[PDB]
Amino acid sequence: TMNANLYKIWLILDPRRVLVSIVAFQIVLGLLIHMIVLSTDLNWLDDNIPVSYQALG
Amino acid sequence: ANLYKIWLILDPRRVLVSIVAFQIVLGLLIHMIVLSTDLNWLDDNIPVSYQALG
Amino acid sequence: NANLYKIWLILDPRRVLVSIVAFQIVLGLLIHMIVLSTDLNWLDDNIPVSYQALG
Amino acid sequence: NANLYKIWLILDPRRVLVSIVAFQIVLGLLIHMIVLSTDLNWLDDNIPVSYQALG
Amino acid sequence: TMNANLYKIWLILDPRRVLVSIVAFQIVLGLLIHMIVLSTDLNWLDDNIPVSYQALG
Amino acid sequence: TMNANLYKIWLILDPRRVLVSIVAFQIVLGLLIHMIVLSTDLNWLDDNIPVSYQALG
Amino acid sequence: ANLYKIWLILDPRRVLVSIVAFQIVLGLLIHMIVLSTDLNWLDDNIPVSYQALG
Amino acid sequence: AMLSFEKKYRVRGGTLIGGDLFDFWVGPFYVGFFGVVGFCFTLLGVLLIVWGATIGPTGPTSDLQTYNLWRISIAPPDLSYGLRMAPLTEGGLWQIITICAAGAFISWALREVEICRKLGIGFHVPFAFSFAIGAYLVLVFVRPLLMGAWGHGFPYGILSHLDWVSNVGYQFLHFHYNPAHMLAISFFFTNCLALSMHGSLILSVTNPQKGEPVKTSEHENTFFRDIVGYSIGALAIHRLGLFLALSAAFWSAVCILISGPFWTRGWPEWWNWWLELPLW
Amino acid sequence: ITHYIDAAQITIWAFWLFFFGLIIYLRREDKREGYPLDSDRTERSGGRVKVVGFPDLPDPKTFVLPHNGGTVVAPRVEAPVAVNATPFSPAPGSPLVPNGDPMLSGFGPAASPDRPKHCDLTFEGLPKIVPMRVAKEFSIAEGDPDPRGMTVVGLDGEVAGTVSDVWVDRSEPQIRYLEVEVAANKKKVLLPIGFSRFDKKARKVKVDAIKAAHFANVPTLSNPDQVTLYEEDKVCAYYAGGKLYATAERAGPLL
Amino acid sequence: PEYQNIFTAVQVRAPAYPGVPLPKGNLPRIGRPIFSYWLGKIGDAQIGPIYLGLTGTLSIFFGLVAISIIGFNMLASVHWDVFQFLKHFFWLGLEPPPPQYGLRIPPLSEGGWWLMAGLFLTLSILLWWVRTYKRAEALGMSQHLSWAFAAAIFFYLVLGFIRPVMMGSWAKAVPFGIFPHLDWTAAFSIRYGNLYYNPFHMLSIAFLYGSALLFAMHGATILSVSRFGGDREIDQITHRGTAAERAALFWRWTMGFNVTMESIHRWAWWCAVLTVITAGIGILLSGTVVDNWYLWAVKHGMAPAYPEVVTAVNPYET
Amino acid sequence: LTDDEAKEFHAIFMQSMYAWFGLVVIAHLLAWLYRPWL
Amino acid sequence: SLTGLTDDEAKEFHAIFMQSMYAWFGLVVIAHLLAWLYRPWL
Amino acid sequence: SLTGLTDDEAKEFHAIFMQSMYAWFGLVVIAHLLAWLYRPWL
Amino acid sequence: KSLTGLTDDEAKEFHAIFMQSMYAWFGLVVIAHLLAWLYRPWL
Ligand code: BCL
Ligand code: BCL
Ligand code: BCL
Ligand SMILES: CC[C@H]1c2cc3[nH]c4c(c3C)C(=O)[C@H](C(=O)OC)c4c3nc(cc4[nH]c(cc(n2)[C@@H]1C)c(C(C)=O)c4C)[C@@H](C)[C@@H]3CCC(=O)OC/C=C(\C)CCC[C@H](C)CCC[C@H](C)CCCC(C)C
Ligand SMILES: CCCCCCCCCCCCCCCC(=O)OC[C@H](COP(=O)(O)OCCN)OC(=O)CCCCCCCCCCCCCCC
Ligand SMILES: COC(C)(C)C/C=C/C(C)=C/C=C/C(C)=C/C=C/C(C)=C/C=C\C=C(C)\C=C\C=C(C)\C=C\C=C(C)\C=C\CC(C)(C)OC
Ligand SMILES: CCCCCCCCCCCCO[C@@H]1O[C@H](CO)[C@@H](O[C@H]2O[C@H](CO)[C@@H](O)[C@H](O)[C@H]2O)[C@H](O)[C@H]1O
Repeated sequence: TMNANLYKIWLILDPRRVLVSIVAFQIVLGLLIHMIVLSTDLNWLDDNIPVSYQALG
Repeated sequence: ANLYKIWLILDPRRVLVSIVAFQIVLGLLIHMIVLSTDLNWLDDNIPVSYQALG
Repeated sequence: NANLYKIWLILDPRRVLVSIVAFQIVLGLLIHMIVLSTDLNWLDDNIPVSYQALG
Repeated sequence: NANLYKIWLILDPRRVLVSIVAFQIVLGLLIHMIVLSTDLNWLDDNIPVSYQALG
Repeated sequence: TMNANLYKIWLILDPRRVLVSIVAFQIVLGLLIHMIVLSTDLNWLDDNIPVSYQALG
Repeated sequence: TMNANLYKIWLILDPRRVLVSIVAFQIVLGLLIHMIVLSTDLNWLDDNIPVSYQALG
Repeated sequence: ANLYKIWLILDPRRVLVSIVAFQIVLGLLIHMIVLSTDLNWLDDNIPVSYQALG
Repeated sequence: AMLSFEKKYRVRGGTLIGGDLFDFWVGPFYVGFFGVVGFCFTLLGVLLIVWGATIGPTGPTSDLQTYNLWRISIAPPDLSYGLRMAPLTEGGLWQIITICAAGAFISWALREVEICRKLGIGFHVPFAFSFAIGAYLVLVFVRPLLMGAWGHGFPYGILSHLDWVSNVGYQFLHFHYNPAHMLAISFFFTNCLALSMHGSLILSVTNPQKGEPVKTSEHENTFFRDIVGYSIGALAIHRLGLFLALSAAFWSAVCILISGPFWTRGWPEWWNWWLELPLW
Repeated sequence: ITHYIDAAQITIWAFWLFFFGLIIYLRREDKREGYPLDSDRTERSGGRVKVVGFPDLPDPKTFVLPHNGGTVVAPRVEAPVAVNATPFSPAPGSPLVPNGDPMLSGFGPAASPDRPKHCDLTFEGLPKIVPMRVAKEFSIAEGDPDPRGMTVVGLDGEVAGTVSDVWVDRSEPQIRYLEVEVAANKKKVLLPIGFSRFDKKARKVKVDAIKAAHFANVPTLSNPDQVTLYEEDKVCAYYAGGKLYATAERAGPLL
Repeated sequence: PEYQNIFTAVQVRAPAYPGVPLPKGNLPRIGRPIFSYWLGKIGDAQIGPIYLGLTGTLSIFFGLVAISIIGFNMLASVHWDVFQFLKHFFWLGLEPPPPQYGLRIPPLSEGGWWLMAGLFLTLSILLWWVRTYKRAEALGMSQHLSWAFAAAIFFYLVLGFIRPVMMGSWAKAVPFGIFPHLDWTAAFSIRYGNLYYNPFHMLSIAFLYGSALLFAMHGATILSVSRFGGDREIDQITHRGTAAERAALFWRWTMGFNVTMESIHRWAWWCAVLTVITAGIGILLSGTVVDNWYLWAVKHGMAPAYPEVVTAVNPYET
Repeated sequence: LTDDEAKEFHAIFMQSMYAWFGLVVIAHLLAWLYRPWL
Repeated sequence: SLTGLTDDEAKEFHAIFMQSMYAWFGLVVIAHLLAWLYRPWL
Repeated sequence: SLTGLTDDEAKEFHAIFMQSMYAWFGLVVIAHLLAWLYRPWL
Repeated sequence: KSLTGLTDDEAKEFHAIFMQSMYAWFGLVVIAHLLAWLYRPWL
């Protein structure tokens, strides 16, 4: 149900600064989420799956 | 009823930019707070514990 | 009082609105945080169940 | 006094109103926090019940 | 034992600054004295009079 | 499934300036990812593979 | 095929100097990293321990 | 919005990196390449601090996790990790936040350089800010490297880092006798005296006694000659204040840099070279 | 008897109340220049909305100038002044680009306000900053070279002219400007000491701010024996424009 | 490259300034001013003249007595041996009276000299305060310097007089000596359960660090605009120039807000003054109200908790 | 703002505030039923 | 006169201010009555 | 006006604003429905 | 005379390219999460 005149937001919000803002925020957010998940039981680097490589050595 | 006239008083752009910034911060804050509690869904070993697989 | 509307000839309606919004949000965050620091805490009260116990 | 109204010829009503409001808000937060730091605390008194108990 | 020309003090000292200063001084003094009295045997908030409300729950 | 006027992005962002930003972001990201991987069981420097070179002496 | 045009949009000399500064820093970093691991070649007492020799 | 005299200074260019790509303001803030880069480092670091508070030292369910502002602490790794990256939950989080902090600080300083270039002013402020950054880097990079472990860094906690300072200091029995520390403190105290003198003097001549006109350069000089027989001068007091503040930071960095890397015994005993001179 | 409230806790809370009151005081003082703000919100509101933030502006203070120089008030209503530049982009927050020759635009680091058209004065009421020709009681400190007669070079090492005099501060003795007789047009122009490096053994003054040929357009003094505040700012700002404008490389970026 | 305006490359000279004329009742100034070339490299080359009326003469007399009593006692403590006085100088001191004497005037041989030096140094400082006050009055200037000086005097008085009197003993005051007053500083924190956990200690540190932050910022800001005459702050305050505009915009663009040329000096004034106000309050509360700052911080919920990796059996328990 | 403009703002301001207070009461009535605190 | 209000404007602001302040004090008294009934503190 | 917008311009922005806000709140309730079904917290 | 400098036609043109690009980005995000859920479901 998007408004037909939703495009007019770019008459209020500048394209270049919004684009920069989104890229910066998304880069931070992806780095944050990876580090949050890595510090939990969902950690996929330290789970010795499929094998522990410090164990085989 | 004449509530649309709020945009004759408060600047629509600054209200918009304020809402976006506020909601993102609030969203980050609430996820953190819940993650500090029993409700934490990342480190609860549900549906299983993946470190117990290794 | 009847002439109470004339307060918006004294205090700027635009500034007052923005002050109310900012105060209320800060007050709401403060009150939730205070309540969570007490016995009334509804997040870590293991109600209706303890979810960490399920693991 | 019958001419006490003339206090508004020397003190700015806009400044006095905002100052009173600012003072009252600070005082209210201050008093609540003082009472919370005494026997009168109504949040952590486990009355009517202790909610952390159920768990 | 009141002087008749004491009203002429307001020809010497600014009446507005005096009144402002009086209100500020009284508010600070009132806060101060409450805290001093609270910090003595006269403490009326944390004295379990008429009852201790923490001992109830 | 892209857009045929995606090239118009260079009418909004200065292309030589975007090049420098990408390169320095990618170097920094590469530095981070090697460090994170080194912090885990996947560490290839301290795994004694093929041999432990400290135990050779 | 048109890669030489990079020097039509980026200053050749400052690209060079960036490369030199970056490479030297990176070299010190990597030597530091290797030295802090099992691959350390200075204190591995190979071919021999010169201190225990005295 | 802009200051009422600001628009005539908002010029294009003067960037070090980025050019037109990031050459714009956001409200009052100038952005530029180092604004974008610094913003990412800053937002990441802060959010990792909040994440570290969320899970605490031993997990979010333990009694040690806390959002109490004084008690939150994100700590460096055990000394046993040496110069390697620890696991995130064993000090690695502290290490990533450290790299974010250094990048945020250095990007802040380079943004300041771009602003100086726009305004055509001297570079004293980013030069001076570099001394604070240098002291931070002595604390988390130079001194840990010389002793062999990133775990010699201080923890990121409002009160927990005061525990670090106390225990590092008393490793040397009586840290007050550190000679570079005595010199640095002398600079900190002298700087505070000089600042109160300078602030006072400017305010007392621009806000003179009632009925008086604004005072003069001759009054400023006369006033301290009258008290101490000397006036350093209105330009030179700013030279002096900058010299004292930067000297305080510089001798700070020196005093912690020698504590461990270049001296391991008690600090009073250092002064035995003096006591042992063959003069007395 | 035991109580949670204690005097240390009471006193620290009392400090916070004082401190936040102090900050609001200070932020008001901070708004005695430059406010209300120039915004695009005041433009579209037809001037109805004044942007001042929080706290609001203080009531004006008065500065009474000596020697019957008049009264300065702060804050004060200041007239808008046209900007000799065009926006690089129409988006808000974009920079502007100087019109014409940048050195001469009065824009960017070439810009400055219009200070008053009278001189700063000594306590006794004489023009404060004057050439040594006028203040004959001044001399060069023994041990230091006399700048008079030295050759002035621009950023590219080319000869801009010769130092014809030295302008000193009679209130606090120090050089504030060198007077340069410009080779190209034989005009005598001020050169701020802040933009001057001495090469003592060569008897050369080096000026990094501008090229030798840029000295021809240094703003000129109405009276050769004194300088007004207004002219001081116009002179210093002209050199500073060179820091960004005098060569192409100075625009940046490096990479 | 550019001139940094750190050192004056070319000094000029003029006949020495005798100073702004003072109103009737002030004594004539004394001293024939001289010029120092090397001081003239960093600042003003003129030394002198100086004002000296009754207030300052009395101040200096009290202060020399106090200083001489200290030095005399230091030398006596190495049995008049001047060579050992130089060897041990940083260690020597004039010691507060023993606790057995309380607040009574103690014997000359065991604390009377400390009490006299503290009395006479204190009067010397109080008279110096009056001097700073009078010197501003005679020039028609406001009293900002004497107010800030009073804040420092407050802290000094708390250290050596107010707190010792409140605590009933001159033995609780500060010794006069280099390393001895450092011993006292460390011992005070030990005795009162770790001064890091005193909240007014924390504030005083914030303001001491803040003072160096602000003078680095302001000192550097003014030198970066000295090319526009920004060091002449009086006329930048009455007649805003491009120095003051560029200074404010540098900071607004950096950190989002800015002050004025006048009001930065108010920020600086309060930051420096609050350093010693909070310091006085912090010491004033130690021993009188709070006996152990760490336990005060535990009680109010501030002290961090750590995983237990070392611990010790209490032999007083066993 | 004119006199009639103050009347118009005040009428809309009061209805908006009481509605806000209405939500507060409903939120607090729900909270009392779930977890009475006095 | 010193503020800018007329002698009538000061009479009008005083009337509304006093009725407003007495109303606020009424809310305070009601709240303290309710507090005394729930938790007498003297 | 104080924002400069005409009366019809405020009606236009309000229709898009209110529509967009309601959509966002609809997403919020749906998320809180899924979260209540997956992990009720009261 | 818009605030950004874009005409109405330019806003429409930018909006259509912005929406397609954001949808494509969200599409990759959904694919990433479907794969993550198949490998390591977390609820
Ligand atoms: C058990 C606890 C629950 C959980 C319960 C909740 C609840 C309840 C809510 C969220 C909401 C969010 N959650 Mg969650 N959440 C969980 C786990 C995750 C994790 C994770 C790694 O585990 C991630 C990264 C997220 C991410 C998110 C965001 C997508 C969203 C907050 C957006 C915001 O702040 O808008 C701020 C930005 C704006 C307001 C800009 C304006 C809107 C623009 C146009 C849209 C932005 C993106 C939009 C939200 C798209 C997401 C819709 C999806 C269908 C969710 N959740 C789990 C499994 N989560 C919120 C949400 O989805 O709101 C609809 C929300 O109400
Ligand atoms: C045992 C301890 C008691 C308690 C006994 C008291 C007593 C006694 C009083 C309060 C008062 C207040 N308490 Mg309490 N209070 C308790 C618990 C709470 C808790 C909580 C989470 O536990 C909350 C958030 C509150 C909140 C409040 C506010 C509603 C009010 C202070 C407002 C103010 O300062 O005005 C400052 C703002 C202004 C002056 C602006 C102008 C006023 C405007 C026009 C009115 C705004 C709406 C107003 C706040 C509506 C509330 C009035 C009702 C009669 C409650 N209390 C408990 C259970 N509380 C006070 C009060 O109600 O004042 C009448 C008061 O006298
Ligand atoms: C068990 C946990 C899972 C895992 C589950 C997920 C899930 C789920 C997701 C990712 C996503 C990502 N994962 Mg992962 N991830 C895992 C392990 C890895 C590892 C690793 C070392 O283990 C690496 C390095 C990554 C890396 C990545 C990235 C490719 C991506 C985040 C991109 C981003 O934030 O852009 C930031 C965003 C932007 C910059 C905006 C979009 C960019 C567009 C395309 C155009 C911008 C161009 C612009 C002009 C220039 C940009 C350059 C600038 C100069 C900086 N993952 C494992 C195995 N991962 C996400 C993804 O794929 O997104 C689709 C995602 O949804
Ligand atoms: C060298 C002399 C002194 C000095 C000078 C100095 N500092 C300066 C400057 C100068 C000239 C600036 O120009 C710059 C500035 O812009 O000031 C307004 C700055 C500054 N000095 C500041 C702080 C500061 N300076 C201090 C000290 C000093 N600065 C000296 C004593 C201290 C002390 C003594 O502790 C602090 C706290 C800031 C106000 C500002 C730098 C602002 C900045 O870099 O912003 C970018 C970063 C953020 C917005 C936050 C980053 C968050 C991180 C990514 C995560 C946090 C990690 C951190 C390591 C955790 C620490 C936790 C615990 C220790 C509590
Ligand atoms: C622990 C308890 C708290 C401790 C705090 C101690 C503070 C005092 C110690 C320092 C002494 C300073 C003396 C000099 C003062 C001075 O000089 O002020 C005067 C000068 C003005 O002079 P001028 O230059 O304009 O003109 C000179 C021509 N005569 O500056 C100031 O107006 C600064 C403004 C004062 C600060 C305002 C603080 C208000 C707090 C309000 C809190 C409200 C909360 C309400 C809660 C219910
Ligand atoms: C031999 O020496 C000669 C003669 C050549 C001169 C040399 C002198 C030298 C070398 C002196 C060296 C001095 C040094 C190194 C001093 C170092 C001093 C330090 C570091 C002091 C630090 C702090 C001291 C403090 C804060 C002391 C405060 C004491 C106070 C405030 C006491 C006040 C006492 C009062 C008001 C007493 C009143 C007496 C009453 C009224 C109570 O009597 C009943
Ligand atoms: C100018 C005069 C100023 C007067 C200043 C007075 C300010 C007082 C503010 C008190 C701060 C609020 O203090 C409130 O009270 C109780 C104390 O019973 C705190 O309660 C907590 O205190 C401590 C510290 O963790 C615990 O040991 C205690 O068991 C716990 O209940 C609440 O976490 C807090 O919400």
